[PDB]
Amino acid sequence: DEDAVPTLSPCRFTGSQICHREDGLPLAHVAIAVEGPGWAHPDNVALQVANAIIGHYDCTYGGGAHLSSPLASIAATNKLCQSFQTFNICYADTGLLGAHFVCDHMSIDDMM
Amino acid sequence: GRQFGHLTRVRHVITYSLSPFEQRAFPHYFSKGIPNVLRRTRACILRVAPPFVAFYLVYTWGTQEFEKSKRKNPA
Repeated sequence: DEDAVPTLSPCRFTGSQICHREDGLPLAHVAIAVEGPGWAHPDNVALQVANAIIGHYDCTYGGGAHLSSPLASIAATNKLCQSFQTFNICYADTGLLGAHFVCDHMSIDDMM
Repeated sequence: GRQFGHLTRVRHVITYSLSPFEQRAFPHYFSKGIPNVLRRTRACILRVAPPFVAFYLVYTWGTQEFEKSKRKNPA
């Protein structure tokens, strides 16, 4: 031990965008998230409850139109995506909270 | 017509952006700003300016001859 043992500095969340346009690939991937709180924070439970309500979808789930989650449901019926998933990633005192999805070039807007 | 997603084909071009609530709307405004307006003016004077002065001159000359003509000494 002794000297040479540093701690972890916080990491500023910025909130911006990076787009890697490539029309050669057949399906768009998008990942959007707000800054979440870190591991310690008690409010991760409520965030996960909220995320569970939105849930996840994929084009091989049985039950389409009848799924509880409105996003899931509207995604399956109007075929606005191939898959999507909400996430709540945690780090020391920060995190990425939001969702990720995959879809045809003409569905990125409706999906969002 | 035209839409978004049917415009054209683009490949391998990344675009970084930053949210408007995280940057200044007027960064080096006077600093970087003014030199730019001077540079734009330089680039364009020789094409904008001359035609106009040609009129500017035609205008003042045109008026002098007119005014000076409605006068006369002998005959």
